[PDB]
Amino acid sequence: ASAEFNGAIAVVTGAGSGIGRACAELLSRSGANVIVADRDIEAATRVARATGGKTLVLDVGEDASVTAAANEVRARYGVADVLVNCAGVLQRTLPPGELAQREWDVVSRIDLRGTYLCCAAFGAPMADRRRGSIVNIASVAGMRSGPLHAYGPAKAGVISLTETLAGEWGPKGVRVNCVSPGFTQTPALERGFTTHTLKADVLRDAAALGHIVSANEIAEAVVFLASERASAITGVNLPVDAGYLIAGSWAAYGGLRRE
Amino acid sequence: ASAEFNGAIAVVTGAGSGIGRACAELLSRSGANVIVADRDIEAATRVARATGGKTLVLDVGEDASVTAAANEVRARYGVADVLVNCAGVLQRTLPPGELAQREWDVVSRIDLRGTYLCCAAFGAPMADRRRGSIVNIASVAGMRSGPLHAYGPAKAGVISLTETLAGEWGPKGVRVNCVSPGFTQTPALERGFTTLKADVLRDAAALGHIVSANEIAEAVVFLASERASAITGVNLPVDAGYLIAGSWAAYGGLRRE
Amino acid sequence: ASAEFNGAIAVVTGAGSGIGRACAELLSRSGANVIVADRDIEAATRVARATGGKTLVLDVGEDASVTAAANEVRARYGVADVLVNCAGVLQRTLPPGELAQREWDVVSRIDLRGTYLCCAAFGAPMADRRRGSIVNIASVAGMRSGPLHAYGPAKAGVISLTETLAGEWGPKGVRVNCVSPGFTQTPALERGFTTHTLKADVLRDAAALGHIVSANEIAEAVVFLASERASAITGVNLPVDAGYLIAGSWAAYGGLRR
Amino acid sequence: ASAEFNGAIAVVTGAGSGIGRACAELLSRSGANVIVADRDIEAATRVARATGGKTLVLDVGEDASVTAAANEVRARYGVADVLVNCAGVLQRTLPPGELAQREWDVVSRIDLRGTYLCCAAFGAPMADRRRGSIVNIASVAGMRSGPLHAYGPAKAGVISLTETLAGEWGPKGVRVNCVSPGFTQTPALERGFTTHTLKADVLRDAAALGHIVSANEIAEAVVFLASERASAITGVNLPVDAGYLIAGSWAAYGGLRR
Ligand SMILES: NC(=O)c1ccc[n+]([C@@H]2O[C@H](COP(=O)([O-])OP(=O)(O)OC[C@H]3O[C@@H](n4cnc5c(N)ncnc54)[C@H](O)[C@@H]3O)[C@@H](O)[C@H]2O)c1
Ligand SMILES: NC(=O)c1ccc[n+]([C@@H]2O[C@H](COP(=O)([O-])OP(=O)(O)OC[C@H]3O[C@@H](n4cnc5c(N)ncnc54)[C@H](O)[C@@H]3O)[C@@H](O)[C@H]2O)c1
Ligand SMILES: NC(=O)c1ccc[n+]([C@@H]2O[C@H](COP(=O)([O-])OP(=O)(O)OC[C@H]3O[C@@H](n4cnc5c(N)ncnc54)[C@H](O)[C@@H]3O)[C@@H](O)[C@H]2O)c1
Ligand SMILES: NC(=O)c1ccc[n+]([C@@H]2O[C@H](COP(=O)([O-])OP(=O)(O)OC[C@H]3O[C@@H](n4cnc5c(N)ncnc54)[C@H](O)[C@@H]3O)[C@@H](O)[C@H]2O)c1
Repeated sequence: ASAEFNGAIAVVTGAGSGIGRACAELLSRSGANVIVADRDIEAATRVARATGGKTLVLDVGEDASVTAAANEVRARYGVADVLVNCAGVLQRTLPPGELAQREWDVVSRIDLRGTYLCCAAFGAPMADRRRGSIVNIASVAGMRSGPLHAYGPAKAGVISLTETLAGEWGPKGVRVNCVSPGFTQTPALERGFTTHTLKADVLRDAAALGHIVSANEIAEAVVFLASERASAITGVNLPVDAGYLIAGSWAAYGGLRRE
Repeated sequence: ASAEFNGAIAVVTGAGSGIGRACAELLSRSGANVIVADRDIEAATRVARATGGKTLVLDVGEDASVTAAANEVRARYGVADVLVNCAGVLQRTLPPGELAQREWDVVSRIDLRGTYLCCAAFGAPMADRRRGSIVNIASVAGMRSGPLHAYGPAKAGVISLTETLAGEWGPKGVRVNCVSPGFTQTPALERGFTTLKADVLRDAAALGHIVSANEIAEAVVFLASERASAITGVNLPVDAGYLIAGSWAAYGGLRRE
Repeated sequence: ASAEFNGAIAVVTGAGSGIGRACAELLSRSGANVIVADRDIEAATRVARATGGKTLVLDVGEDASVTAAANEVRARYGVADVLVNCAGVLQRTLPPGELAQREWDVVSRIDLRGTYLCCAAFGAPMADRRRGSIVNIASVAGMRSGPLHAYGPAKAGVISLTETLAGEWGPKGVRVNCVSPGFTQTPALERGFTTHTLKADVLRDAAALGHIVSANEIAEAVVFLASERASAITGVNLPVDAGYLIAGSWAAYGGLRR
Repeated sequence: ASAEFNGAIAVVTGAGSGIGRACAELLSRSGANVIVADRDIEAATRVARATGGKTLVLDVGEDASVTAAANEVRARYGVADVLVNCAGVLQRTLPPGELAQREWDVVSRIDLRGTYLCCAAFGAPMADRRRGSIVNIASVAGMRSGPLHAYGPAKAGVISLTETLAGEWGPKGVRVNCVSPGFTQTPALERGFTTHTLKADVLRDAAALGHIVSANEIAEAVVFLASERASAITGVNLPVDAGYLIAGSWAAYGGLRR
C-alpha cells in the first residue's frame, strides 16, 4: 500500500472485472478515492466493497449514460484527478463477410467511441481545471496485424486519440497516455479458452518471456502513468505484453531460443 | 500513358473529386477499366466521361448502398482486380466538448467504417478469386498528434485495418496497402483555406510544398500495380516531408534557403 | 516502363551483386546513366557490361576509397542525380559473447557508417546543387527483434539517417528515402542456406504472401522512390518484404490461415 | 517509495552526472546496492558519497575497460541484477561535410557500441544466471528527424538493440527496455545553452507540456522499468519527453493551443 494518490478522485471505467478491477484495486491501495464505473452493477458493487470505492453505473455505448455519470461525479465528488478507460469488449476472430457487420459496429462503438465519450465528458473538466491524468487501454492488437478487423482498428484508434488529446490538453496541464496489454489473464481471456478461440500454451509461446500477463501487471503500468512518477510522460503508448511484440519476428530464424 | 493495367477492373471510391479523381485518371491512363464510384453522381459522371470509365453510385456510409454497388460490379464487369478507398470527409478542428458528437460519428462512419464496408464487399470476392490489390487512403493525421479527435483515430484505424486485412488475405494472394497523404491540393483543402493557411502548410513540410492529388495517385498506382508485387501491409506516406519537419523546431527549425 | 530518368547520373553502391545489381539493371533500363560501384571490380565489370553503365571501385569501409570515388565521379561525370546505397554485409546470428566484437564492428562499419560516408561524399554536392534523390537500403531486421545484435541496430541506424538527412536537405531539394527488404533472393541469402543459418521454407512461411522477395522486386521500389513519380515522397521507409512484418503476430491466433 | 530492490546489485554507467547520477540516486533510495560507474572517478566518487554506492571506473569506448569492469563487479559483488546504460556524448548539430567524420565516429562508438559492450559484458552473465533487468538510454532524437546525423542513428540503434536483446534473453528471464529522454536538464544540455546550440525557451515551446524534463523524471521511468513493478514489460521504448514527440505536428494547424 501507499499514499501516492491520497486525496485523488480516480474514475475507472470497466472496473467490475479484469484490467479495470485490478486498476481500481491498485489505485485504492495507493490511497485514491476510486469511482468503480461499470455497466454491470453487481460486479461494480463487489469491487467497490473490496476497495472502499464508490460505484457508478456507466454504459460507454450510450451518450446519455456517460454524460449523466460525469455530472454525478462532478456533483458528488468533484472534478476527476485520474480517468482510466478500461471498459471494452472483444470480437470473434472471423474474416470479413463471416464477421457480422453488427459485431464490427459494437466493437467500434464501445472500444473507441466509448473511450472518446469518457475522455470528453470526464476529461474536458480536467483541462478546464488545469490538471489531470488520463490513461486509456489500447492493445497490442492495435499495433500489429491479426484476425481482428474491428478490434485492431478500434485499438489503433485509441492509440491515436491518446496522442491527439495529449496535444490538445498538454498546454492545459493534463497528461494523456495509454497502455497496450498483451494477452492478459482476465475473465474475458478465460472465455476465449472456453470457446477454444485461444489456447493458453499458444499465447505463452507467442511471448518472449513465456508468460500470459496478469491484470495486476497491467494495473502497475496504468498507475505508474497516472501518477507523479510519470509527471513528464504524455502522449505515449506503453506495451505491457510479456514480449509478444518482440517474439513474432523470430520465426524466420527458427523461433525463440528457449530453455 | 501505359498499358500496365490493361484489362484490369479498378474500383475507385470517392472518384468524383480530389485524390480519388486523380487515381481514376492515372489508372485509366495506365489502361485500367476504371469504375468511378461516388456519392455525388454528377461528379462521378464528369470524371467518367473524361477517363472513359464507368460511373457507380456508392454511399460508403450506407450498408445497402455498398452491397448494391458491389453486386452491380460483379454482375456487369466481374470481380475487381483493384480497389482504392478514397471516399472520405474531414472535420472541424474543435476540442472535445466543442466538437459535436454527431460530427465525430460522421467522420468515423465514413472514413473508417466505410472503408471497411468496401473492403469486405469488394475485397472478399478478390480473396475468393485468389488475386487482387487493395489500396486504402489514410493520412499523416493518423500517424501523429493534431486537433482532429475523430479524423486522426479513424485514419489510424485505416492503417491498422490495412495490416489486419493484409494478414487475413495474404495467403489468398491479395495485397492490401495504404497511402497516407500529407496536405494535398484538392477542393477539400481549398475549403480549408476558405481553417488552414497555405504558407503554413508549406512551412510545415521539409520540401516546402503542398502535395498534389496526382502525386498521391502515383503512389496509389505503384502499390496497386505489379511493380509492388512483394509489398503488402505497408503504409506509404506521401507528404512532402511533413512527418520529418515538425521535430526540427527545437533546433531552430528547418534550415531554409 | 517503371520510370524515365533522361540520362540522370545514378551511383549504385554494392552494384556487383544482389539488390545493387538489380537496381543498376532496372535504372539502366529506365534511362539512367548508371555508375556500377563495388569493392569487387570483377563483379562490377560483369554488371556494367550488361547495363552499359560504367564501373567505380568503392570500398565503403575505407574513407579514402569513398573520397576518391566521389572525386572520380565529380570529375568524370558530374554531381550525381541519384545515389542508391546497397553495399552491405550480413552477420552470423549469434548471441552476445558468442558473437565476436570484431564481427559486430564490421557490420556497423559497412552497413551504417559506410552508408553515411557515401551520403556525405556523394550527397552533400547534391544539396549544394539543389537537386537529387538518395535511396538507402535498410532491412526489416532494423524494424523488429531478431538474433542480429549488430545488423539490426545498424539497419535501424539507416532508417534514422534517412530521416535526419531528409530534414537537413529537404529545403535544398534533395529527397532521401529508404527501402527495407525482407528476405531477398541474393548470393548473401544463398550463403545463409548453405551454412544452414536459414531455411528457405521457413522464410516463405514467415511471410504473409508465402514468398521470398526477389532482387528485382526490391529494385522496383528503389526505382519508384528514386524517380520523379515519387516527387513528394521524402523521409520514408518502404518495406518490401512479402508481408514478413505482418505475419509474425498471427502465431498467437493459430498462425496464418493458409 | 517508487520501488523496492532489496539489495539488488545495480550497475549504472555514466553515473557521475546528469541522467546516470539521478538514476543512481533513485535506485539507492529504492534499496538497490548501486555501482556508480563512470570514466571520471572524481564525479563518480561525489555521487557515490551521496548514495552509499561504490565506484567503478569504466570507459565504454575502451573494450578492455568494459571487460575489466565487468570482471571487477563479478569478483567483488556478484552478477548484476540491474544494468542502466547512461554513458553517452552529444554532437555539434552540423550538416554532413561540416561535421567531421571524427565527430561522427566518437558518437557512434560511445553511444551505440559502448552500450552494446556493456550489455554483452554485464548482461550475458545475467542471461546465464536466468535473471536480470537492463535499461538502456536512447533519445527522442533516435525516433524523429533532426540535425543529428550521428546521434540520431546511434540512438535509433539503441532502440533496436533493446528489441534484439529482449528477444534473445527473454527466454532466459532477462528483461531489456529503454527510455528515450526528451530535452533533459543536465550539464550536457547546459553546454548546449552555453554554446548557443540550443535555447531553453525554444525547447519548452517544442514540448506539449511546456517543460524541459528533469534528470529525476528520467530516473523515475528507468527505475519503474528496472523494478518488478514492470515484470511483464520487455522490449519497449518509453519516451519521457514532456510531449516533444506530440507537439511538432501541430504547427500545420497553427501550433499548440496555449
Ligand atoms: N484481457 C486481455 O488479454 C486484453 C488484451 C488487450 C487489451 N485488453 C483491453 O483491456 C480492457 C479490459 O479488458 P478485460 O480483459 O479486463 O475484460 P473484462 O471482461 O474482464 O472487463 C471488462 C469490463 O468492461 C465492462 N464493460 C463492457 N462493456 C461496457 C460498456 N458499454 N460500458 C461500461 N462497461 C462495460 C464490463 O462489464 C467489464 O466489467 C479492454 O479494453 C480490453 O480490450 C484486454
Ligand atoms: N487533401 C488532403 O490534404 C488529404 C490529406 C490526408 C488525407 N486525405 C484523404 O484522401 C481522401 C480523399 O480526400 P480529397 O482531398 O480527395 O477530398 P475531396 O472532397 O476533394 O474528394 C472526396 C470524395 O469523396 C466523396 N465522398 C464523400 N463521402 C462519401 C461517401 N459516404 N460515399 C461516397 N463518396 C463520398 C466525395 O463526394 C468526394 O467526391 C480522403 O480519405 C481524405 O481524408 C486528404
Ligand atoms: N538479401 C536479403 O535478404 C536482404 C535483406 C534485407 C536487407 N538486405 C540488404 O541489401 C543490401 C544488398 O544485400 P545483397 O543481398 O544484395 O548482398 P550481396 O552479397 O548479394 O551484394 C552485396 C554487394 O555489396 C558489395 N560490398 C560488400 N561490402 C562492400 C564494401 N565495403 N564496399 C563496397 N561494396 C561492398 C559486395 O561486393 C556485393 O557486391 C545490403 O545492405 C543488405 O544488408 C538484404
Ligand atoms: N540531456 C538530454 O537532454 C538527453 C536527451 C536525450 C538523451 N540523453 C542521453 O542520456 C544519457 C546521459 O545524458 P546526460 O545528459 O546525463 O549527459 P551528462 O554529460 O550530464 O553525463 C553523462 C555521463 O556519462 C559519462 N561518460 C561520457 N562518456 C563516457 C564514456 N566513454 N565512458 C564512460 N562514461 C562516459 C560522463 O563522464 C558523464 O558523467 C546519454 O546517453 C544521453 O545521450 C540525454
